[PDB]
Amino acid sequence: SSSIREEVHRHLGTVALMQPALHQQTHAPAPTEITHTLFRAYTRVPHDVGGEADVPIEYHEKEEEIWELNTFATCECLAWRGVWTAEERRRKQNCDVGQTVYLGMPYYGRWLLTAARILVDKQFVTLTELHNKIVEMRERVASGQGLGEYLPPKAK
Amino acid sequence: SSIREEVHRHLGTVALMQPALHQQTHAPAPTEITHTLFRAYTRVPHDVGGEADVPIEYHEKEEEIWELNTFATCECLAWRGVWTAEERRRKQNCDVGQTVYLGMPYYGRWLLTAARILVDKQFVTLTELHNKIVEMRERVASGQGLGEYLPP
Amino acid sequence: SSIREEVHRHLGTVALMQPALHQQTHAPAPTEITHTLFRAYTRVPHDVGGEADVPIEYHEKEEEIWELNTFATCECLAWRGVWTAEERRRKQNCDVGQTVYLGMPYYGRWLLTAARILVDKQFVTLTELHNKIVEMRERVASGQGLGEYLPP
Amino acid sequence: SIREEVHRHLGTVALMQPALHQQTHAPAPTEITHTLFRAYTRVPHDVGGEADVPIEYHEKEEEIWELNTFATCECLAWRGVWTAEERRRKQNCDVGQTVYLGMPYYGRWLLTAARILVDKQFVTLTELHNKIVEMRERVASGQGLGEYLPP
Amino acid sequence: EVSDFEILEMAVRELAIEKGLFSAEDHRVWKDYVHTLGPLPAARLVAKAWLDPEYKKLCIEDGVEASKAVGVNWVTSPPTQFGTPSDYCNLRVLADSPTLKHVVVCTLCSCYPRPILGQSPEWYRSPNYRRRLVRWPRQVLAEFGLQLPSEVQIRVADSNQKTRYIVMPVRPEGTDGWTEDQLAEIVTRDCLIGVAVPKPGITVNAKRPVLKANRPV
Amino acid sequence: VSDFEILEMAVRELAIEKGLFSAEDHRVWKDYVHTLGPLPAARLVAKAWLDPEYKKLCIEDGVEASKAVGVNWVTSPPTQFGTPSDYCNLRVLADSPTLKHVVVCTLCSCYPRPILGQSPEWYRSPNYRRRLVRWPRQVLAEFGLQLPSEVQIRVADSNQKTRYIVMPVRPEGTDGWTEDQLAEIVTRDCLIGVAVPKPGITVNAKRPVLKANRPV
Amino acid sequence: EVSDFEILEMAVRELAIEKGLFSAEDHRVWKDYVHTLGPLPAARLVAKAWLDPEYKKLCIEDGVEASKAVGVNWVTSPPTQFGTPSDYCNLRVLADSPTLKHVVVCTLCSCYPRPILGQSPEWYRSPNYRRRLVRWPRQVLAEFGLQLPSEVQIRVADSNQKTRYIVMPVRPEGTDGWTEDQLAEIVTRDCLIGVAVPKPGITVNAKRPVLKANRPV
Amino acid sequence: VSDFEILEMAVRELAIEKGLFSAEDHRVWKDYVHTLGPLPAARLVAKAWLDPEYKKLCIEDGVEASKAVGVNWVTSPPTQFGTPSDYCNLRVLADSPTLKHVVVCTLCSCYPRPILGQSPEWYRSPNYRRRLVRWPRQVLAEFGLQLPSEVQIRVADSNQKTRYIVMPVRPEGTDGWTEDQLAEIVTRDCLIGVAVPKPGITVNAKRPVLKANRPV
Amino acid sequence: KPVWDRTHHAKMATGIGDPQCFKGMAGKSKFNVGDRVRIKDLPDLFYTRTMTYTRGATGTIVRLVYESPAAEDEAFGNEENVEWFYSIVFAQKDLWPEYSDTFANDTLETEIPERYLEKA
Amino acid sequence: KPVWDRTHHAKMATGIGDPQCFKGMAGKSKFNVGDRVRIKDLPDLFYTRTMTYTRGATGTIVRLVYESPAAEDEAFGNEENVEWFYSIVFAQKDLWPEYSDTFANDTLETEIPERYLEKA
Amino acid sequence: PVWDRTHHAKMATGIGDPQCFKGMAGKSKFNVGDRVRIKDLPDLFYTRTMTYTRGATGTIVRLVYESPAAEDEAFGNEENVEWFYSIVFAQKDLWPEYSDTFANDTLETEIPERYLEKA
Amino acid sequence: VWDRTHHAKMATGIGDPQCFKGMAGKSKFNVGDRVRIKDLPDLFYTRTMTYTRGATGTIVRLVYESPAAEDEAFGNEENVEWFYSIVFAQKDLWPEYSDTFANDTLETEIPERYLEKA
Ligand SMILES: [Co+3]
Ligand SMILES: [Co+3]
Ligand SMILES: [Co+3]
Ligand SMILES: [Co+3]
Repeated sequence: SSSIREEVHRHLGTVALMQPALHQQTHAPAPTEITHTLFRAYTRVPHDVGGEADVPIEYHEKEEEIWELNTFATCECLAWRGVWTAEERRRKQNCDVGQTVYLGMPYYGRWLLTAARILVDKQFVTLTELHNKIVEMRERVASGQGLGEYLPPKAK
Repeated sequence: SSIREEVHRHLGTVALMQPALHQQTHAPAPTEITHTLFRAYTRVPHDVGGEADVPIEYHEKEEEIWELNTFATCECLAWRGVWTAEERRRKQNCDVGQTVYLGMPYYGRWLLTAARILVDKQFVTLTELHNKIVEMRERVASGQGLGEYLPP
Repeated sequence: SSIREEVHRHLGTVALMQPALHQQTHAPAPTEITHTLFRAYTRVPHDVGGEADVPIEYHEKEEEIWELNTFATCECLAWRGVWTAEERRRKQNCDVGQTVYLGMPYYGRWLLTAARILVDKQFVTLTELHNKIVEMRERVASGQGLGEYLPP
Repeated sequence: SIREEVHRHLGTVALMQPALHQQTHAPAPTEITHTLFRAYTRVPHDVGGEADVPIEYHEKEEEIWELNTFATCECLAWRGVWTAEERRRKQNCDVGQTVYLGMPYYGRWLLTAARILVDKQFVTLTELHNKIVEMRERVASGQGLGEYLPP
Repeated sequence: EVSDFEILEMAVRELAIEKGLFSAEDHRVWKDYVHTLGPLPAARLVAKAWLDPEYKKLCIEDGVEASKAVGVNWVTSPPTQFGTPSDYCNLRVLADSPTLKHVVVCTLCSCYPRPILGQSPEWYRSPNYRRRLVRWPRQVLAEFGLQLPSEVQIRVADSNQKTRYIVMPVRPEGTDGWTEDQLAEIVTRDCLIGVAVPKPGITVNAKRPVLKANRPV
Repeated sequence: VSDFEILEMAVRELAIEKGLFSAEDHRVWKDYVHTLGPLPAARLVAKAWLDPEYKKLCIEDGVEASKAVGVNWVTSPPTQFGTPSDYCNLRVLADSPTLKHVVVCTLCSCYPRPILGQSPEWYRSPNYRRRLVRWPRQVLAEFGLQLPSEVQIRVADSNQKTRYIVMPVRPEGTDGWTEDQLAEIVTRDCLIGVAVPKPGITVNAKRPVLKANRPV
Repeated sequence: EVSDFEILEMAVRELAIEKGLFSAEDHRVWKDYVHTLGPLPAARLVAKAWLDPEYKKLCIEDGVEASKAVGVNWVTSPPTQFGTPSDYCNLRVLADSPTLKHVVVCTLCSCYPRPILGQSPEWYRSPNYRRRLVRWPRQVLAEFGLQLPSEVQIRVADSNQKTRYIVMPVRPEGTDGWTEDQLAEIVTRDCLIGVAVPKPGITVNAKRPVLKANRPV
Repeated sequence: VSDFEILEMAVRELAIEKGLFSAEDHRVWKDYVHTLGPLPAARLVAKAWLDPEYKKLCIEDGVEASKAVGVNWVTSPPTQFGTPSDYCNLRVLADSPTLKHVVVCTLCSCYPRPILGQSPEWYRSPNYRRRLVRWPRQVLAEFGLQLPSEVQIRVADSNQKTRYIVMPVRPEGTDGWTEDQLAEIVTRDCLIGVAVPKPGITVNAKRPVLKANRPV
Repeated sequence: KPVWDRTHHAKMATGIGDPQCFKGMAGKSKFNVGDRVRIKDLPDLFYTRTMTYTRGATGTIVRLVYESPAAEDEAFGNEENVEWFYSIVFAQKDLWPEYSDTFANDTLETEIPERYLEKA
Repeated sequence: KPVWDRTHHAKMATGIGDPQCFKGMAGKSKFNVGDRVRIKDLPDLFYTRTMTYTRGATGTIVRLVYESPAAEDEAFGNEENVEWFYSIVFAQKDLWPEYSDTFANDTLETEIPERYLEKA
Repeated sequence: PVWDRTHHAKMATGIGDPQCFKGMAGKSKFNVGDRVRIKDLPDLFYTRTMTYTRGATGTIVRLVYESPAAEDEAFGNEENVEWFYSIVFAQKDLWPEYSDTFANDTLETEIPERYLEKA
Repeated sequence: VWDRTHHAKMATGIGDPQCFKGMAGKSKFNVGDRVRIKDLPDLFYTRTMTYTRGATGTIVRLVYESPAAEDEAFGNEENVEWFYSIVFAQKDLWPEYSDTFANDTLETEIPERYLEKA
């Protein structure tokens, strides 16, 4: 039944987690442990995935988050006003973030992280100002003052 | 050619670096086993139909002398009533467990299971099997040879 | 401290992200199995002494009613001659294979093995065990209760 | 040697340690909890307190290229291309989790030395790439490679 | 229920505005611009090409010039007056034929012809689509429900530089006498990407799972 | 010498020593295996194409039809009760303009050995066993085979005692061909279903061959 | 809701009883026996050994015979009358000294001297303890808060066959004139395993986290 | 040659070509590095043991005290403003019958190079950096060092601009020893804190040595 | 020690074949060609030859292939009970949620013993 | 102290567009439509937009798309050099060893700056 | 964009680092002996205040020197200078599992004034 | 098919391993003997830990007689052998063991079949 089929598909997905493997953790190995093959693999640009083997997945659409739309607009405006060109953004966003964050975090999460990154890297804001601004936003929410269009001020 | 070869090795190597949330399991308490996990762990290893997998360039493989001898041994044991093919499949494709099932080679499991049935049904003691392996190793190491595998 | 709690939760989560060269195994060919891998794959799962591991804050655990019942069942099966403790250990701590050995709970293996011996020595058919499992589920589903686990 | 095989075995079985391996392929924002958010945005060099196993600590001879990399990094700071703190941030954090633990200690120092030259525009990435190509051919042709390889 | 992303978004935006990098008005202007984007201009271009041989030739040879006919000037339509920073100004139209079928992807990221087509689909941005299409296009297209004769040349276009593409599918059977509006109607977003072909009666992308956002626009 | 070769010798010697089976039984079985191959299956398909009545028999009673090509599922094997692993219930799947069959054994590697020979290395792969039943069109395409979307592609999963061989539709360009000419284009791959017969092609498509350390 | 373990436990027990493998009475008899098990007998044995040199010699040479003095007969006390199936009948007592300190483990599983000590600690059964103790005893013991002079021989005993052990720690200072009961009182389960030493005033194992069971006994 | 040696050559040539630093600077720095080692630090400890007043100076002002052993943290390095990575704030941690220090840099490999030389390979290992601050008793035990449970073991994590050296307590059996004899038993490991000085032991405990592809 | 009957199978199947040697032992079939059936999700602990991907799905019986002990019993040496085996055809869309409508005629045929079948 | 020119791009591209604003700055093209070229395996350290899967492969130039600084330079704020960009068509069989002869006409088209090209 | 490569050398030559920042932080907010808690400030991109110290309370044992925070210096921002403090934590306050047997063990590390607040 | 009364009839009132006493005959080794552990195949089952293989130890006690676990675990109790308690110096087992703790040892039991004179 619908309930059985759901358990079946849940099962098929869960067993992938148990796929046996030879898991070799890397803990800053010596130079003599790095082959040319490994050197090229580590110094690759994360965004270059064309041709890599992957499985079939049922493609889905996704609603745009309000913060995603604002993040997109911020990135284009920063380029519009000369803080960077789209190519600078791509390099910082899709490559400089590194392998782990590149696939571990969400698409727009990287756009956002990189927009904050360019403000700091080109010294338009100090890292101190960014950190303080983060604390400010948190306090604004905890105090009940609301956070832009994401959360309205607390009522009665 | 050399460049293309390096390109394909690369495409294969970066797969090893695919990020993941890797949670090791060390005999967790019963309260950590959900029904979903219980069913996953108690699953029958050979039932893989429908699981997602990637495309691979399928290849043929030459048959090893020992693989042919193992096949004959397993069928002869069935021929002579030591077991039916179904008993073999259950022991060979399920009883071996998830790790050996996918970590070891196809005929490797056939051979191990052939040795297994001899012991489980007590036609030979594990001691006889262990001692036979030891004697085979010495035989080879002494330069005496090993059947059709190695001449003396 | 809610901060200290987040810190320790953090120290634990980053472990999931420890980088590694993750090589999945899909029934490799015999030529891909070295003697080192052969020994590692054919090992007895229960032999873990000397293996590197991290420090963990050791804890006690309350006994589950089903665990006490399982223990009593296994000892009673031995008492009445269905098996000896050594046959149990071999089936329970070794035959279950590497994945189940560390993925499932301690007593979960005791229980699975008790069910195993009943089938392996043909005291019950696998059919009877599967049907008994069904009967047990239906019993709970109809509010008929389940021993001292669930009152009707 | 049996003891040698024994220790090799103890190290090999670690590779087979069972686990629930969840590959991450650009999850949607709704899949990122605060805990994961903090874990992903952490600075890689902050490892104090993380659980690890005992290992037989060993010494390591210094490679000529490592000695040269160290001197290059200190000279760049000496001459104001960067301060040691800028190096650490770029070298021990900006490189990201994977490279941070997958590559060698001095490997990260060297990559970062090349990185500062490009980020501060003292050389174009093109100049860096071209220099590497010329170097590769230099060694390949038998011309030699500095003090590492004679002609 | 504010996430770390929304908190960081507010921080970045407020800091950028405070430092005079861009204004609050600029941000609203860009959002209003995005709201005007959609797949209609591109579908319209295909219908026009189907009805005008000379325009079709123009599309194939100079997509930028041809796009003007549907009201989308890649240089002046965007707020910047020099094209959007990320989509650039070099659209190319790929014309399918009885012996050629195109499908587009950006293996390096998500490069898409936003000005004339709108925002890219979630799956188009996926590492999965970006890894597979260039190597197993027939397999991926089949999963989308599209199959072409083995003799037909399937061409995968990987927009890795400044060029952006839209696919001009072959005009389907059963559209005799159809008007421009009727024709444009069956040229869906998916058709313009190449994972589907236009079919009379089908005026919407194939239904597929929709992942909900925490705080949708 | 590898660990597998040492263990194979240990198991065989122990089995013979304990009298489980004889050295003669082992040689006899290896000899039987050596006579197996795709030829009989190929000839069954050819005869079916050349005799509608035989084809009917192939579709309804694979076991009886197999005798016509010299393969008695019960008595050809040394056991006289069929091979232990292949059993005695061969079913022939007839392709048609609207139906195309492809075979697999998701649980293992079940193959019609008596009439077809030993299974391909890829057929036994976990990969082929996971994907075919779910993405048959994609897998077949990788093999270079594509069929009309309206055509029914049927995947046969031989999970019990039945074994299958595929009878492909006869290809155009074979008018007047004899039985030998037709049997010659029906390859092992055509009988599995990952390929269709074509005039001029008399061998499976070339694929990489993994060499054995000590080949038969 | 009941777990899959509880469902299966019921299935196995009912099937075993139905087939006459063991009776419902047998099952209750065993649970009752287990319920009576505890560390007191082992603690008493150590107290007796501290007070009687001859008995100590007996403990060191023949733990089985010595166990009888505290009412625990490894052969006849269990319901089987041939020793418990899993614990067997070969108890050995390890006597610490000023130059020797023992700690026990079963790297292969959880072998524990149940008849005289009771049920094994959850941590004693962990792969972690079983992996580390034999190789890094000083480190593991330090974690439990126990440290010994470097010159002292720390001996790890791995119960891998039929022998089971209990540790007889050295009598702590500050117990002059103490009665057998007073002495037995400071010999906790942990002292008998070897991860702790007895101390005047300490009559319970060190407090450590307690993982709760879904449906406890 | 390795990819590392190729890249090292590329970076250095580029830096010199762009005039970021001169070839002379590079040689000068390598020469400076070549003069570094644990001797000055060992001598500082010996002098402190033999002079209570100097010991007080060490404990209160490591930089000033360092000058007595020929190491001026500001002027000894070629920069004349201290090395860029080690800075100019050395602190000496004095052990006592109730206090024993052990040093680490959890964030990296921060080490008092000017007075102690280059850091050990294990000192920069993620493993040492992860474990020492949390399980010092265990890590030190692995090094063969054990202290009374009552003694305060203090781990110093050099995460900012301060660098530390450990001044261990003077061991028994050194009565009347000269400055040279005492300095001799104060090894690098002693100055880091993973070992304590012992009469007759003038070298770090032997441990495995991973060889370089192209050493020295 | 237990004595294993190593001649039973050969004495029962020689000159007859497997599963021909079980013919008639199942009695009357509970279902017939054409019947629509759903696959019961019976416990699969230790062993089963009825793939997880078929559980809860509905298909059509297209043939009664033969009689034989279920694999669940035969794999453990228990052959006293014999049942009917059925070849069942499933529509791919009913197995895989993502299957394309373009390939609406694709199917999958497999064999399942009577114990797993219930009228749909 | 560093000052970034935030008006340069706009002053240069407004009313013109990108890459139109670079027209003519590359000079004479080194290659032309129809030329067979092979993709050089230049170092990809830090950044590159020439996919690894194209390295060492041979394709045909089908169009000179525009002139522009290479992404390798633009991504780091270096726009002083401009070169020709080419649209290149590769036969799928030349990229993927496993590609089927059945689909022998399948191709892949992508753009690559002049620096990565050499005559086949 | 021009980078000033002589600033650091002109400032620290003959003086040293952090000695060259001496006096630039003004009056210290804390003093030796004060008990302080470590604030869990956002660590995005960079920080030299270990996660393991966050939210813990320790004792100031020395005002070591004045210098720009690493958070600023690591990005070329040296305009602001603050006091750095050497703080001692009881191991038991950091690690929950620490054994009472070693109740006197401590950990000493340096933290810039910005992360501190009166305990 | 399975004899479920044998074990009880054999050990009741005697105990295990007491019920096997005397069945091993003369011991091949004695207290004080230095023995090395054979690296016998451990396929399917073994209770002689891998960490002891190839190491040399000293026999300090003949603990009892019993069939090997390797046989017992498979229902084969026909053969009985001597079991020995062996002491190993920790440094002979773990290469990294510190010289500071040079007196530390490990004691475990091993059936005669795994022993050979060192
Ligand atoms: Co893109
Ligand atoms: Co099969
Ligand atoms: Co145990
Ligand atoms: Co450091």
